[PDB]
Amino acid sequence: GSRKIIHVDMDCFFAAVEMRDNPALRDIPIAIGGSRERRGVISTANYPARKFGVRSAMPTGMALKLCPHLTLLPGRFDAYKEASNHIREIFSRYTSRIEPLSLDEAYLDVTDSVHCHGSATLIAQEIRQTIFNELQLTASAGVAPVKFLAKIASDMNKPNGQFVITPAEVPAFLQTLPLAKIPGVGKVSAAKLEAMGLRTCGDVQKCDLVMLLKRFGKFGRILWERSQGIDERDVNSERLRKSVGVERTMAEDIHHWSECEAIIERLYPELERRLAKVKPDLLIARQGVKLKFDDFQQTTQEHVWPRLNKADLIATARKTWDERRGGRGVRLVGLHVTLLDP
DNA sequence: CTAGGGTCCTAGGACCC
DNA sequence: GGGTCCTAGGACCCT
Ligand SMILES: [Mg+2]
Ligand SMILES: [Mg+2]
Repeated sequence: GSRKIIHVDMDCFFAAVEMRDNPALRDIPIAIGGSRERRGVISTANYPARKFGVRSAMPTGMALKLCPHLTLLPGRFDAYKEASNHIREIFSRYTSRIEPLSLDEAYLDVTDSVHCHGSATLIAQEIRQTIFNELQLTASAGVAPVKFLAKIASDMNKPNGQFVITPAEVPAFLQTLPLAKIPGVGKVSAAKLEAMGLRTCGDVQKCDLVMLLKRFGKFGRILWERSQGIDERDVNSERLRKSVGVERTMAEDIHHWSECEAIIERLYPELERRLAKVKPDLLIARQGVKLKFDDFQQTTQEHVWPRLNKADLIATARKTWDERRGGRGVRLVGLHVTLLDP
């Protein structure tokens, strides 16, 4: 009863699209991200820029210190969405059991496939080749018996490669696997785990489940399971979007309500247009606002509300401004809706 | 020197039974 | 005294 899970993941996705569409960018360091003047971060970078230490989520001023010749690009999201749609259609030639996790990646359950004589290894290779042949972009892939190991595997032979983990290979693989490599174990958790002497799955294997449950709740059960290669999460092709948000960080902090209100007047038409794409009648479950202050504390206030409404978002932002700001400057203003359930 | 798009989990009081 | 809803916050994910 062992499943075959593929995780397909595009290489340097945004940057690879830009180099395909402008070959001049192929061999110089580039990154998609907000400018230093816009107080931006790097969304991603190509390998020439990564060589300097440029990484996703790096503050753009830091990227430019490591890599002074970095070429900064704004991003063409319709181009990325187009490539995303194309690779998802390519996935569908092989199975309907597709769970996209973001624009550039997806799980595939090919357990019941008899493409490529049932070889998940050859299916992954054929998908990667097809993506290259039809989009001129490269992808990497991971093959394993459960989701999380497949996702880990797709990172290990990047770029333009793949890695297969068989059931026989799972124990040796897990023994020295850093906990931080597990999707969902981030910096904070890995630092907590590190401070109690838990660095790898092999370390967690020597732990009591009951202790982990006390110390971490349901996360502790996940940690205990994953550290044993256990991951029964099914590939789910039926997930739906639950929220829509529009937010912007300004280049300078704001200190006046008039400025906040003026920002909202610019955010609102964009929120309306994006909601209308998925809900033409604008009917929603909740709407609300977000402020981020100059000390990086952020607050949200959202409430049951039946239909996108600009004046109520302004009014709510006014309360948040007056009630929770405490005189600090504001670097970000955001609008948000929660979508109706079905 | 710190984005913007999101998902999920937690947790207290409200409300219900 | 248990479920669920309302709400806020925060870790984490992707590029
Ligand atoms: Mg990728
Ligand atoms: Mg990805």
